Amino acid sequence: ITGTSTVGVGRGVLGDQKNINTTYSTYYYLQDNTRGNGIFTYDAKYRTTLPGSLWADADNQFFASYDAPAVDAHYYAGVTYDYYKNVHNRLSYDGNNAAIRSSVHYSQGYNNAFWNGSQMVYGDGDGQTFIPLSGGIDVVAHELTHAVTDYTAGLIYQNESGAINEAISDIFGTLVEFYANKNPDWEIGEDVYTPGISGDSLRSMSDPAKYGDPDHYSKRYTGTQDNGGVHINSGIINKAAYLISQGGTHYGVSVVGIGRDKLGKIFYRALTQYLTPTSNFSQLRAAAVQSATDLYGSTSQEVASVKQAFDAVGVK
Ligand SMILES: [Ca+2]
Ligand SMILES: [Ca+2]
Ligand SMILES: [Ca+2]
Ligand SMILES: [Ca+2]
Ligand SMILES: [Zn+2]
Repeated sequence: ITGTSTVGVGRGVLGDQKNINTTYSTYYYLQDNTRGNGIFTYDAKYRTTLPGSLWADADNQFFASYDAPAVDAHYYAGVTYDYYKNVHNRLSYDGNNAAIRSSVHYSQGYNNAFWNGSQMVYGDGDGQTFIPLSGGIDVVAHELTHAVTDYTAGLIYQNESGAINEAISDIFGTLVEFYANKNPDWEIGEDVYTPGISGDSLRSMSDPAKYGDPDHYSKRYTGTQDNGGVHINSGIINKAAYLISQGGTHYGVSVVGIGRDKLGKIFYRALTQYLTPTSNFSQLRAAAVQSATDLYGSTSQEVASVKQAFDAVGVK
């Protein structure tokens, strides 16, 4: 909407206070004009018709319980935009500052979040498996990264290409979580998953097997559930990414870590310059090796560590 840029204040899902960029025109809207062609947050009002209505508020204060998922979807979309722009010189998900749209309060008891081809969508959870999912910065960045993937490599959402797609979203979700630097970890969704259980998460990148996901290609899922295991086999690539960054010895294979920033550079370049819609795990390894070669040189530690990490997870 046309209006003037304003700054509201509110509380997110976890009770933390934050400022949010809004727009004033009769109401204060969750419309951040400071980033690209805007970040827009919508109320789906417990229904499944999207996007719903652009979030309107009478006083620019967002402290009601109903406001909390909107505050966090809006704010964390901004952090994710800043990560891609400042770290990778990428302007929004399409590279051309496309408007970023999110809807919260999607459906009833909805234990998921997704990119629908055009926008992000967040359930509130059922209060048992999840609380409102936009409370996780890694979740928000995971969702926006699906849009980045779709505009770039275009990885088809099934089997190995789909597990790469998933891992890319978990990798960049985690790197955004580290960028914001509030309780960062290599776990996925811990801030919104299972409020009655402390210390767990939806997935682990450092130890995928803790939540039943494979950490080696010889343990990959080969069935048809979950689009051929896209949220399961992502553990193999997540583990490789974790090893590239942090190092370790895994199934007897030692990996020298090179740190998160170089991980992000290597995987961003692989995603945007080398991967294709049908890339498989072996082709991701080749893309990562080539990306590290471009960035750091064929004889570099970075290239050697990429190879060690993929060896450690059984991907040749
Ligand atoms: Ca208000
Ligand atoms: Ca965390
Ligand atoms: Ca996390
Ligand atoms: Ca929990
Ligand atoms: Zn996903």
